[PDB]
Amino acid sequence: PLNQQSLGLLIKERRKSAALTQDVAAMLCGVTKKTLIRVEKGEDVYISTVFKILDGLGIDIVSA
Amino acid sequence: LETIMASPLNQQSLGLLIKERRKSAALTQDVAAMLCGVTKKTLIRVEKGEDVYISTVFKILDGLGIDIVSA
Repeated sequence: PLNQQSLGLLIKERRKSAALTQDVAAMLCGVTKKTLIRVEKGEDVYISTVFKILDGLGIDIVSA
Repeated sequence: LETIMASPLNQQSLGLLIKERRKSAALTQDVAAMLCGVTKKTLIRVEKGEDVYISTVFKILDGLGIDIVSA
């Protein structure tokens, strides 16, 4: 089960697996690089931002 | 709810998931909010799919025993 930190790590791993820099990923997800960095580090942001990033990187989350 | 869980979550269906889980546990919004350590207003916002900080959502998911995972 995900928490705020492991969600960030998931996003980071998915981004790296897709061979995307933070700049390109940020551009693709429609957020600033700073914001993506915040999210990957597990720092607090609005849920909408997280969904923008999950959507942009093609990461699906579901109920266990 | 069986449609929600059968798909990847978005901001709205997450709220609906929370709502249905709360209802299945026979909890009012007041009691659930108390259990999750948030105000009723905040829980209502989350159930309606309105924007809040992710930490709040995790507080609510934890309090209601809802686990989310990567698909």
